[PDB]
Amino acid sequence: EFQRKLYKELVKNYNPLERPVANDSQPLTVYFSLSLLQIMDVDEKNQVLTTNIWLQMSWTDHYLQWNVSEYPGVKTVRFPDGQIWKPDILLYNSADERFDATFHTNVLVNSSGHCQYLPPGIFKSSCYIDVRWFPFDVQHCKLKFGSWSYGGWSLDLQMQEADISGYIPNGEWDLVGIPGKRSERFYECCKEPYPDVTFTVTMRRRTLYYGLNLLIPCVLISALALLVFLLPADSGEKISLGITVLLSLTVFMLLVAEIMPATSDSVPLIAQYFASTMIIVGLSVVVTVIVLQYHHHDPDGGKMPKWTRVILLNWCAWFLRMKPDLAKILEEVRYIANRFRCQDESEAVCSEWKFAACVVDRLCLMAFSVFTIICTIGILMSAPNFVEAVSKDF
Amino acid sequence: EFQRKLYKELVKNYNPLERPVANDSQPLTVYFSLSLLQIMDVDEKNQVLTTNIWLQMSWTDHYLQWNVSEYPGVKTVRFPDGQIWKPDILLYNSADERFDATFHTNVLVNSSGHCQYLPPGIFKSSCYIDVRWFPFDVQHCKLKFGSWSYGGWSLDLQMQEADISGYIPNGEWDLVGIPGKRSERFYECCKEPYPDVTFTVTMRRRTLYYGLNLLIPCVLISALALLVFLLPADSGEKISLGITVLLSLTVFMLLVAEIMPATSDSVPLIAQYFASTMIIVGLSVVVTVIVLQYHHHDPDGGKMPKWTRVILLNWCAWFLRMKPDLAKILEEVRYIANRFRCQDESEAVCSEWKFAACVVDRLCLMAFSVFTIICTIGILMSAPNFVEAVSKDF
Amino acid sequence: EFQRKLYKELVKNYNPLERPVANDSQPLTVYFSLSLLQIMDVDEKNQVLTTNIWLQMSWTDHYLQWNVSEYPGVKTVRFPDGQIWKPDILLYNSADERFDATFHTNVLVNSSGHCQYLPPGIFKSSCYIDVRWFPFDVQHCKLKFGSWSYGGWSLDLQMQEADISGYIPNGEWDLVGIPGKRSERFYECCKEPYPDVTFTVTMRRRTLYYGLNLLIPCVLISALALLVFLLPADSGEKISLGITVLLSLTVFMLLVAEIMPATSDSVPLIAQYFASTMIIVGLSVVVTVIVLQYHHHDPDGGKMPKWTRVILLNWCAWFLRMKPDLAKILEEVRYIANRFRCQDESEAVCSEWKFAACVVDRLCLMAFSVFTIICTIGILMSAPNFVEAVSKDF
Amino acid sequence: EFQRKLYKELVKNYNPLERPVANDSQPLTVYFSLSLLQIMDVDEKNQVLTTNIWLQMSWTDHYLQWNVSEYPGVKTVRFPDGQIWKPDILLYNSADERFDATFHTNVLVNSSGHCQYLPPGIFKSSCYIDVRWFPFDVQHCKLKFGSWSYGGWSLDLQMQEADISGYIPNGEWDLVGIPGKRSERFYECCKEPYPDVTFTVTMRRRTLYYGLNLLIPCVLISALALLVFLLPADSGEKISLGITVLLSLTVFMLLVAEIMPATSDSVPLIAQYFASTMIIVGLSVVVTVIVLQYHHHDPDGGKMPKWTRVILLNWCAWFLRMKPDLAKILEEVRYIANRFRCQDESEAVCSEWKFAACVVDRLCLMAFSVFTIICTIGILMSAPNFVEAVSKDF
Amino acid sequence: EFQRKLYKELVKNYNPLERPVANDSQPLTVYFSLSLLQIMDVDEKNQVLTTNIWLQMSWTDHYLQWNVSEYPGVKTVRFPDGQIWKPDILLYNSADERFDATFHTNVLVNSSGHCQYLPPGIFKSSCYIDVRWFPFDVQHCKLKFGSWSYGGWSLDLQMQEADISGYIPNGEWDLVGIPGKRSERFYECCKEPYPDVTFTVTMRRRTLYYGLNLLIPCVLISALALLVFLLPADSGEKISLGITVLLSLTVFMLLVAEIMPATSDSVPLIAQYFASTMIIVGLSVVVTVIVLQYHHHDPDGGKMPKWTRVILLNWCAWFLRMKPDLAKILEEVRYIANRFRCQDESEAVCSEWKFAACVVDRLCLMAFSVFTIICTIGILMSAPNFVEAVSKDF
Ligand SMILES: NS(=O)(=O)c1ccc2c(c1)[C@H]1C=CC[C@H]1[C@@H](c1ccc(Br)cc1)N2
Ligand SMILES: [Ca+2]
Ligand SMILES: [Ca+2]
Repeated sequence: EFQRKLYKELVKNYNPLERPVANDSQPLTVYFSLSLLQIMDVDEKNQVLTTNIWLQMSWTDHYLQWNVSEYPGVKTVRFPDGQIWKPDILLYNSADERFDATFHTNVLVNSSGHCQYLPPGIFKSSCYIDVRWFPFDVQHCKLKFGSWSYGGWSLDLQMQEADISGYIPNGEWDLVGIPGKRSERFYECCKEPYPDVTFTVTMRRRTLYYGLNLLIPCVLISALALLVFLLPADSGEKISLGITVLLSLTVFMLLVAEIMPATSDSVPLIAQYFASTMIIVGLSVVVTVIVLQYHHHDPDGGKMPKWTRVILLNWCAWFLRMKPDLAKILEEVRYIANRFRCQDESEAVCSEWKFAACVVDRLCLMAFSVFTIICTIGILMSAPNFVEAVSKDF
Repeated sequence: EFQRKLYKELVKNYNPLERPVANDSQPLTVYFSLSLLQIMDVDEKNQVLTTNIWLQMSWTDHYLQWNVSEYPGVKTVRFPDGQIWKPDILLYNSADERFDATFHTNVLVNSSGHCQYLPPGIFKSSCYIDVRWFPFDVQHCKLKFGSWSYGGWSLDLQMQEADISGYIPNGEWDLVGIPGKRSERFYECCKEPYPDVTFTVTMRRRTLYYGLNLLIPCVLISALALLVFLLPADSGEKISLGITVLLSLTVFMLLVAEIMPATSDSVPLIAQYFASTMIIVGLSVVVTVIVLQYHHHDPDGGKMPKWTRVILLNWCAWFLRMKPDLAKILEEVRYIANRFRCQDESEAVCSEWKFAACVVDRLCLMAFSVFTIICTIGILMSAPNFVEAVSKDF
Repeated sequence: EFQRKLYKELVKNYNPLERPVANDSQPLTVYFSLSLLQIMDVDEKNQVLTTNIWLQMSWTDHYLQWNVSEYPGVKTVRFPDGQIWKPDILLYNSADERFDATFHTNVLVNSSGHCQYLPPGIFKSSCYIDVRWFPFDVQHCKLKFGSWSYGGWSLDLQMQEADISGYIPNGEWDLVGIPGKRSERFYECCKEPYPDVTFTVTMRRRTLYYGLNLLIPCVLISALALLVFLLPADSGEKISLGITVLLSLTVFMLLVAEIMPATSDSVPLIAQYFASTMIIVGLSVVVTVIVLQYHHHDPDGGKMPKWTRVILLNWCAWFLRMKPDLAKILEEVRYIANRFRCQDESEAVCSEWKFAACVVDRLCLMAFSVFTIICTIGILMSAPNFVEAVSKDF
Repeated sequence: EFQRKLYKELVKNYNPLERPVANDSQPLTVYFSLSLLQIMDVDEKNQVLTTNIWLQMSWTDHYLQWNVSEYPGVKTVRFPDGQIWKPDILLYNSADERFDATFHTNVLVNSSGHCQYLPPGIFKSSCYIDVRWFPFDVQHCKLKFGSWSYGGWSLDLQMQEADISGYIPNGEWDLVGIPGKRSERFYECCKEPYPDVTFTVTMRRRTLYYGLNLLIPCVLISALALLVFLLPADSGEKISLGITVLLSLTVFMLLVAEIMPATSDSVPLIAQYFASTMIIVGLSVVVTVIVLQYHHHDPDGGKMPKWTRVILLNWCAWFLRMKPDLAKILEEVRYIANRFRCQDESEAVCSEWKFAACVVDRLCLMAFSVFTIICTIGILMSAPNFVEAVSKDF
Repeated sequence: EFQRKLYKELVKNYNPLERPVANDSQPLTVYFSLSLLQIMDVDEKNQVLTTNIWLQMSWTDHYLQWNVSEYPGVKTVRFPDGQIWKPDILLYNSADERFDATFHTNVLVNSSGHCQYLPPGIFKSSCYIDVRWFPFDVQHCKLKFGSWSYGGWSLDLQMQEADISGYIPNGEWDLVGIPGKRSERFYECCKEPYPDVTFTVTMRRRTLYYGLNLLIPCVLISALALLVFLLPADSGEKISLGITVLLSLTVFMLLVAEIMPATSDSVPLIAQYFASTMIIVGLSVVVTVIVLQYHHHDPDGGKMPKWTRVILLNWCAWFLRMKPDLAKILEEVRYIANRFRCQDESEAVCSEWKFAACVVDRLCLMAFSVFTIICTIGILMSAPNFVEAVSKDF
């Protein structure tokens, strides 16, 4: 009875094109906020943030007022899209192919004319994703909202603190906060200023998954490259191991290229770490070729230089704690014995070249072990958020 | 005749904006339920559940009533979207880019004013997918439904048990149940409580496919890594086999990373199993380098330590059940025979180092076989649903 | 003139909400059929069938009738969506994100009131895809159509044989038939039965492409694994070949996993075939390790057991048709000659162990060749449609 | 003034449901054509053609006529969708999920009632893509247009030559032509014929990119397989090279499978070329195993058959232009010299087996070089468009 | 009060179909411009540019004028889509499946009748992407805008300089400029000219990411191929290293094929660079086979040709700075000594062939190092933008 009479009365002469102010010279105050339900996806490669959000817009409609004593039991009415005036607030940095992603719900109006409007949506927003410290990164994504066609002389947009009480945590991103800021900017289109409300989502990447799939495996595979310096040269498998480990490390290189955006702003931390590991494994292969040159050195070729025999066989080795008929028969027997003596001298020269290969192999093991530790620790601990990451995620 | 007259009469003054209650102070009772037709997809990486569902909403429209004696043969009428008042029930945790995925069908009304509305849809809902026990996991996905703009003072939302009579089984997921719960929550937006109806789909993953593509292949490939400890050192192929098996096991590592969500909540069971298998294969390569160091040990270098010759060549070996002219001619002939004697001593020292490599190789085979069995069985049987999985799926 | 007058007359008091029957107590007869133009896609992994179809719905509108003598030259009229009553027939097992995929075209009405309505669409339907016999599989996909809101008391849905006269063959699927069945089911929603018309598309997979990309390559690569048993042990490349062939066969394993649905209903035929080939190649590697143990057997170690020397060197080999100063000088010369004699005995023992490796290698070649043929032929010919496939596709 | 009066007058009693003919018995003539702007994509795997096209439809509206002298300055008017009668022309073989992809623009009408309507769109059409001669293929894709609900008794559809003056060339496809054909077909739905206009896009694939990424790399990698026949057997790397080259050639095999449709109509040219190259590389590995059997042949085993020593060591080799105390001391010295003589005989038998391996290796190099050239040239030049391709693209 | 009266007055007799000119014979002037907010994506493979743009259209509506003194405080009004006449300006080279991607916002009108309309959108436009100099490329993408149905006699389209003041830089593309050009073209459809406004986005690719993921890794891996010429032949690992490096370089080849469009207009710079590196690595493998032929040369076979012993062992080597009872006993002892002498001659011939392999190996190292440097530097510096790229990006 009374609900049916109130709806009929309220729409008499109501024009949804009219900004509902009693005084046309005064701007209308609109309070804007949001509730963050969930961070659905962070697309680093496309530089897009997907969120599940409830916008909250409240204002006063001067015309949608009634005396509740004359309509007993009718405290609120509801209006769908296009039947009541609404603010045209949009996300400026929308990345959605439709631009506007809001699902239009009802406007709730109470007897004094206060209007609530809480449309939900899955919002896709353009966000600069800084991968300088990936995977120990903190991202600051901005959601910029404003009335598209109403400047500050017509619509006084005010801000209210974002709601996070219903937020559902993402397994990958720790929410730090969503502070808001209300600004008033001039655009070359228009002489009137246009206020906006910008919410910045400060989120922190949880690093367990990337430690498991990116960091740890690289550490262990680099460790196996160091085994080349232990494999005896006579196994004939030194090169196989080294080059095979290097060719497997490109799998992680190509993995990183697929996830990171193709930007030139900085070299990502993970890229530095992987590039430095692969360069150390590449240099180990170079060193292995030199070690094989000494082990297979032709005895009848050159002679161990003086500097080789002192630097390696003396200094480095110490430091490493390594350390008539009867006359014819005589002529033939003496030839056979001298041939053996000559072979003994040649094999003693070969043994000296093989010792040099072992020493260089032993010196390189230690040197390359030190380079790996320093590079690994130095690169990883340069990240401002590394200590916090290991504390919370491991 | 009568159908045409009833439709004309029913819409006289009908306002689709009006909640159809006789008494405006009383809330309207709405019964909500669903029929689950099919679980279409579970996206673990995006944390989304796709379902084919028929929502069921029933209420009473006070105005859509008629005397069937005055309209003989007209027991029901039908109204499309926007011509009859409807409840604005939505899925709160929708992940669909349009948010609302319901296909709007007719409302069926009978002569006493009871309204049925059974809109179908393909629903995408945000679901926390716990991969702690993957692939022996049980997921609990929630579908939360509620009126968006009508609080409990206007719309009394009641629940009815979900229908599963037309459910078509998914080859990958066994449906355990879909219990519902009716709650009444307060939101900071509004002083009025808002009831919701939450259906939790309890589903169990069928594990045959993952046993075939993930578990079994890992077991067999780990088994082939143990063959290194049987390959004679003189084949010159020990390292090739080991490192090749390790480099193939990253294929499964990268396979798992592609399917699992990048979350830091827990280390998945499958990750533990694969990480522990690869670490055992990596340690086997380390042990192989030590075995090759003993087999290729230079006889003129150090001497088998005392502890090496007792621990290995005695204890472990037992346990493993392994076990003037004529004078010149004399001088030259004696040199040739002593050179042979010296070679015999050196090769007997080399044979002793080769036996040590064999023993260490034999001890490591047994030890690594035991580590594989224990790790494999221990990790797999820690899953609460492992026994049930093998009973039903294998 | 007359076309303009007929349209004006026909819509006078026409209500598109009214089921167009003269007698409101009688159900309306609707004839339903379809024309299958093309099978666009079969998504085995998502279990979805995409088709290009023209629905055909015909009924009688009691009100859309006229005397053609009073409107000379006007034999038919046309009405778009929402201006004429239409049946609300939907595909029940739609997999489309919009659910309803029909493109709404005109309804054609002739002077006696017979209405034709032939809306086209690209339909996505949920279909159980049985991969038990893949790639020699026959699929039966169901298209279930019915009025959503009109039960059998209001709408008498009848079936007509599907049209295939304009069907364009798919290169991958041979159409067997599209029989239809008209049923009448009860639903817990409603006390009234709801008739449906189900068209089952029986399609047969053409197997040339999969024979070329899956079967043939597996056969040939398995054949190359058998070459290990021919490679002399002294080449030092037996393990490289075997393990390399095994590591390449996982490419096909991972290929199959990507195309097949992750279901636990059955082990696909192709999975059996590939799993059995890889297991045979894996066992060949195991056998190769045993062959290398005999070839590299230390002569001073154990002695060929009695059972080894009879089973292999005798039986299997036959079957395989394999088959004072002068005294000191004497003491030194005799030592040199006895050392040679001892070496000859040791190398004759080594030659006997190498012959055993060759025999075991020759016995294993034949045995593994037989296992490959039996497994390959036995698995492939277990498929009920294998004979037909080779007849028609190869 | 006059524009405002003309629009008001023109819509008085205008019914957009009415086919705008003065005489209702006569069909309306509609001229149909298109402008091809760009070939956007050819999806061979999904068998879909995407084009950017401007449809052109012109007819006469009997009612939209005016005297320009009474409306000075008003030569044309414009009407949007749904306000003026339009032809319902659709693409029959649309592959778009929405079916109709036309963006509805204005209809332009001039004072004599001639109507122009030029709606643009991105059209996706089902096209049989014949991959028999890929990548030297010429495709003929059909765009079939017709009125959906107006047969030839109501709508006389006529054709006009397609416009290509604004066509932008695709880097991958050379446009040969777009001839049109106007037909009149009967459908089982309807006793009336329905005319259609079919435009066939004849396009030719430009082959530089595929020559660079598919053909050339296969040629060079096959060439490297022939190097096995030059590698000395004593390098111990013959098998590594051959099997490694074969395992890399599956990369191109799997590349081709990903781009080609999974059809059984024919074996694509590129598949023949790659399959024949891999089979030649596979046979080279088989031949390498036989060459290693001769090189490692045990001297104490069988004896070079008579046919082996003539066919290879004589004929093929020529063609290839290859080519008391003192008595005891005597007994021991004579044993040492006879042992050397026996070793010399055995190594001379081994040298003869090694020469056979070299000859077979040299004969196989030439034979396999000839098979590669013949197969490569023979397969590639069987394509009717190969000569034109190399002329225009290389 | 006054806002409500103005809206009611303004729509009295307003026809949105009417071009709002006072004089129907005169064309309406429309000013068109845009603001470029962000370059979202450049799809080289699909040849599509995605941008976030605000179109700016301004004109004068003769009818939407009022005296502000009679409506105090009402300086502007707003109208949504379909209520006010608007220009139908579209992007001609749209690649969006919907064609028109504009999100329709309000039109702002002030008291003198000046209309502003600034609709935003995510625009996808077809763009020829020239990959001749990739990754040192500069792209010129065109955005062509024009009224679809209003020719130059009705709509006088004028241009204004594009706004870039709010442009947000892309990490991958440096914006050079967005100049505009206003043209007037004739189309075969129509005798009237149709003006357009074309904005050309000149953008430059930032090359740090591609230098890191494409160029640098290729340089280093090619460098490791040169190590083969240092590995002693007796290591038995020369072929493994070379062929393994070649088989890894196809990873980058296949990477490039995936990103580049499949066009035949030119061979991309990156393709030249990678193809030339792989050909040099392939030739190194060929040279390695020749080096192994000399190292393993049978001493009893042919004799080092005269030209081989001078060109290599003399010239190249210098340049490279390489450098009764007693009678029987005599007969047997002399046989043993002559056999040793003969072996010494054979091994001295073998040492001469091994020296030739070393020299050829040393000459090839230098030659191949020079080819790598020349090819690398020559190809990279042929790009007109290479110098600028290294200056700004590295
Ligand atoms: N995708 S691409 O950048 O155009 C590209 C990159 C590298 C590359 C090609 C294409 C092919 C085109 C010509 C050589 C051929 C290939 C190759 C294969 C084997 C050997 Br041995 C040598 C060279 N090298
Ligand atoms: Ca799943
Ligand atoms: Ca193509």
